[PDB]
Amino acid sequence: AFIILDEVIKVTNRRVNAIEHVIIPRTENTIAYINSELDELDREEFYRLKK
Amino acid sequence: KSDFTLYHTWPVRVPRPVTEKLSADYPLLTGQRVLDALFPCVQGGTTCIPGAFGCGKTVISQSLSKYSNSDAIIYVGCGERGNEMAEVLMEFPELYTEMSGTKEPIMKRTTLVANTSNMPVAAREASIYTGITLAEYFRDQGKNVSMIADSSSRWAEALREISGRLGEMPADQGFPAYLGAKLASFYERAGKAVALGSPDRTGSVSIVAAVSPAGGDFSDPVTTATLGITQVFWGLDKKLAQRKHFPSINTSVSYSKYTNVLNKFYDSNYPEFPVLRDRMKEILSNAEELEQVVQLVGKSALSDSDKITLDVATLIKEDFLQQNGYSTYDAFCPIWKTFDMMRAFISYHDEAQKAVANGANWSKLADSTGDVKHAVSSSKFFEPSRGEKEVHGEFEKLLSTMQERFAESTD
Amino acid sequence: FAINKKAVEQGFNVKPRLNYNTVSGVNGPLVILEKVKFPRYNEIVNLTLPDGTVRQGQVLEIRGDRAIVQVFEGTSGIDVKKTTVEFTGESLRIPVSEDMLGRIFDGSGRPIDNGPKVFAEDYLDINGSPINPYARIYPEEMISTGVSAIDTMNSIARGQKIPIFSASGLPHNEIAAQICRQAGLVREENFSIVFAAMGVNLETARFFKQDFEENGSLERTSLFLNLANDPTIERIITPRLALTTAEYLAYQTERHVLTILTDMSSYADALREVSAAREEVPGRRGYPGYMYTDLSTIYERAGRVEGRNGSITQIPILTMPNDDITHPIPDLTGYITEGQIFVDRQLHNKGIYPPINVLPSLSRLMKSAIGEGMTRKDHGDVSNQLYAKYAIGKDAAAMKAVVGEEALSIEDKLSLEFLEKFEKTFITQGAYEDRTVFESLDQAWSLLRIYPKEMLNRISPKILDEFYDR
Repeated sequence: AFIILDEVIKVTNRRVNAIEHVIIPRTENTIAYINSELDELDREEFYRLKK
Repeated sequence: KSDFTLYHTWPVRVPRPVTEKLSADYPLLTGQRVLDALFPCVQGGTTCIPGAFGCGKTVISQSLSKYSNSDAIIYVGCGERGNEMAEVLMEFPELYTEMSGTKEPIMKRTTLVANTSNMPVAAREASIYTGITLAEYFRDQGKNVSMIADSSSRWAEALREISGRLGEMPADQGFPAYLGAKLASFYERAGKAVALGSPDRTGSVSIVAAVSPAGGDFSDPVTTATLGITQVFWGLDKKLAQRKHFPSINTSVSYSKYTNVLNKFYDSNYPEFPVLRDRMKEILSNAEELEQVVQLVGKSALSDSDKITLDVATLIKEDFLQQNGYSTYDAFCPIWKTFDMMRAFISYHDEAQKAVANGANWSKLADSTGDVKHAVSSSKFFEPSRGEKEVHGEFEKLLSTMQERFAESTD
Repeated sequence: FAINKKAVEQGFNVKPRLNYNTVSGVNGPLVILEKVKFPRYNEIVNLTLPDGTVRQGQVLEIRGDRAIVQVFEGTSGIDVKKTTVEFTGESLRIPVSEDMLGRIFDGSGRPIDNGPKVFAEDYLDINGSPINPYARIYPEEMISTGVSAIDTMNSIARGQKIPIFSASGLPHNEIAAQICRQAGLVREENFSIVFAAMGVNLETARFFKQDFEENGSLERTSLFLNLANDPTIERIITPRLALTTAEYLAYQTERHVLTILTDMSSYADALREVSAAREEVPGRRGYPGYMYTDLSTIYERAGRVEGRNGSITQIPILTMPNDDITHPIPDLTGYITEGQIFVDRQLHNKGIYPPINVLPSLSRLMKSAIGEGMTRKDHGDVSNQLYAKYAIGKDAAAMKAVVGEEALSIEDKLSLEFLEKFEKTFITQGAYEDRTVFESLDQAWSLLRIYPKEMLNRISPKILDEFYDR
């Protein structure tokens, strides 16, 4: 049981660290980029209507 | 009623007439190893080099102007930093190339059109038509010329500025609706052709643009417009530049359409070139895929074959695809030297996979071979200009010694 | 000499000017005239409000007989019955003289040091014709700034233009002050310093005036100040005044000038504001479509010249909005310029001064200044080796935090040791510590002793064999 438990805890902790460090920030950056792009298009539409 | 002097004029917006267009089927030798090997160009073809905010996009142009095998060159600067011209008109009169003997000046072969980012805006457009009309003129005399355009996105910016000044509907990010037509009618002047006249001579023009997208994205309307019309494409990476890894080409996104029509040339000279190219590209792609998981699994469950694949990929990315710019040994890698290095690397990987195929552990082989890796990694230092047969024998014996060592070291 | 005596003889001439008491509207910062009798584009006028307070403007468009004037010091209080304009029949000109050194001027280039007027030797247009590229020569020199991260990994050749990207709150002011206090040619400290600050708070101006005074440098400098509460439109003129003064000094008195522009972000903001007053097509994030050309006509005024000895070097300071290198202002600034030094926020949180990371910084003209005859022959590639090892340390540390500390081979351990030391001993230095390039290179070699010779590949074997053992 000691050996098996060591293995399982190791794998789960490794997966948690990976998800925390190299998954969430990537998606957050993607979301921010898309959010900026939407406003970028909105500005051009506004300018056309103004003209 | 007609008297003709030694010169004549010509409108710049009307392409010079030609007898008939042909198909470009002769490679353009750049000197850079990666470009010649994986993404070749043909004498009479177009190209793009989308910059990424200072990733050595001048090294490529510098080398192309210095060592390309063309009878003339027309370097155009539109939106240039202005300081560069002061360097290109100082280096050339102090550098030489040999064609029918060593003729010390290269300036005798070049003309330059300069319009720095400071000079009036409206003259940016009139700096590329003037640039290419001269190239067409020199083509009419049956000479293979090559126009090396600087940032062509600055021309688009000037178009946007004047369009906005007049007052009219913008299409995308302010650019006028007719941007996509101005570019195509410019790139369409390239290509081999048979001149117009009696003595039946032939020439060519091979333009190589360089777009400068905002930020680093390839979604810029300028970028997405040229990729639709060009035939070759050479992305650029930022981190590779930040690590001092030149040339900084991105090998996963670039491509080249002149990859099969060169089969005639290869068969005439290098029958096994495309096979080696494909195998190397497969090696690199597999290495990328395998590394894609090690970032979150760790290099624990990697078989011997995967480890060898990653090792070979690192070796290639560190030796084969780094030109180190300027030196006495690797400044212009001829085609034959590149071919021999290609074959040597592929043979190394093949033998490494063969020995481990029979169960022999690769970990011991790592230091049992030892000298093989150093030999292949130092093969790039073989001095060119020493004779096609000179280094040919050295590269011939290198792989023989390697495979003999593998057979002996199979123990 | 006769040539001197004729260039000014045309000065002895008197030319009266008109007064138009005919305004036909006001809108935003603009004013429209009528019946102007042959306008001139880019002229200068003198509004005289009914209160009796004078202002200044500049025409922007001219139709048949209308002139559209934009006013610098706001536009409030103007009236269409009692105001009065007066066309000066000329563009905007600055009075220059080599006695400007050691004085203080405000945003509009008029004294604020309780002194007299400039008593000029000649008047110069704030704009200037471009420099004939055939008459420019590239530097082939080097400045020793005394900062190891700047004098070893990058380099500065006089005649070069290098920005300083830095976020808000970081001590870019201190770095600039140190550089200007502590710069000399590598074997002078005779660099006359023009200084132009636009859109700054009172504390920054006081600090800069203080630092130049205690170092004995205030007698060879010239300051243009445009604080945060000054009129917004005038922020466009200030850099042109400073650069015109620098060009005069250098290219007509043969002395090496060094220029500082304290905040280009404020300049960009003012450009956007004035543009939005009109209806110009915008670029990404709202900035004007032609901002690139406007910035270029400011930066591209440095370098050397064939027949002269002066050389003006720029160190524009720029602030990124949200630490975003993809913002338009940094993008165009680094497209126009040749290299840029990056001030790092992350290193700052650890109390490292100067908080400069080296990965995202560059110096285009480094490859020319360095070599042989000025420094050791190792300088060219020791920088590359340090770059590669630092980049390896970064991703080794990144990997350590995911898989743990199980898959880190000896390579990674050495890389992490190198990364720690390279920041805790090499980059860091005091605020009054000089470091000649020889000492910096010796220390840099000391940090490569960690690695065995057999895997320092980027470096040349010849250099290793002659220096790796000493």
